[PDB]
Amino acid sequence: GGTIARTIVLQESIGKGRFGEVWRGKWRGEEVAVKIFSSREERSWFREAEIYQTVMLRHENILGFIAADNKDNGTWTQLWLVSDYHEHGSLFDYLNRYTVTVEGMIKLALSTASGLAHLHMEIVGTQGKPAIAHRDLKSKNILVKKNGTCCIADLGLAVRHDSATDTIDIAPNHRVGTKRYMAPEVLDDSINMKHFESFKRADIYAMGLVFWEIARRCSIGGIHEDYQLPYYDLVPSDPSVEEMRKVVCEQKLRPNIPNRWQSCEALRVMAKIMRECWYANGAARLTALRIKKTLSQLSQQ
Repeated sequence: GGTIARTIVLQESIGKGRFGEVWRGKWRGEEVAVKIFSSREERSWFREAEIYQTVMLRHENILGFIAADNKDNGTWTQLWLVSDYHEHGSLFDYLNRYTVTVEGMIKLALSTASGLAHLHMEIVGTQGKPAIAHRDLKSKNILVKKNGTCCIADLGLAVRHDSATDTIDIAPNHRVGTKRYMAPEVLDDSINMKHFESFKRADIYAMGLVFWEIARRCSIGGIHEDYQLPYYDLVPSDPSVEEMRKVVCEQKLRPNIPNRWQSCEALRVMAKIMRECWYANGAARLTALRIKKTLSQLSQQ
């Protein structure tokens, strides 16, 4: 018989995924995360297995994929995705629980930007890696490791690019992703979905929102902001595309940058990155590589 799912024992329910159910399992005595899909969710499971098996994808700031497998319990078939387990869970959970130091904030932001720069970068060669855009970047889709660094997860909605032809591996549907984090051009449907660079630029807007969530939690002299999602002050908890479009596209609002962020160099650098991710024109936004470079210089200094 098989040698992956057969040997894993589910221990604790972690929660529901966009598709499937997430569990903490034990494999060869180690904790692993297991996402289980039903037979009717095969397309979602297969596509996420396909993205995670991309050549040369592995990176310290991308969730470590172990295997895809099937498990027949005697009544129905389960479709499994097994990955590394991170006890802290999501960056969203971590930021709700804790405040971070200046060093802590920089570690979280630089590791997120390093993972995004790796996802976005094409690596040439026989064992080359295509450029990939996430399409659903948010604090609930980033995990925090024991060492206080992040890894990007939930790659199931990603798209991959073939650079020689400037084509995308799937026929992308409009407005996939979490509405709160959708870029202005995604919200108003002006995005050119035949242009792969458009998807990278939309991910940068969302990373800007995540950086704002982290910076609120940076405590200096015991001073910090409470945890909030971006746009908590302007839209309902589960907002519609129309609610988001009216705020982001028509009123042209972005999350507020508190005055106290001007009194600290690390917070000034973070606030400037946010503004340069939030431009309505995707072509004016910073690239993930440029952000990684700015933050590497900040972690050093």
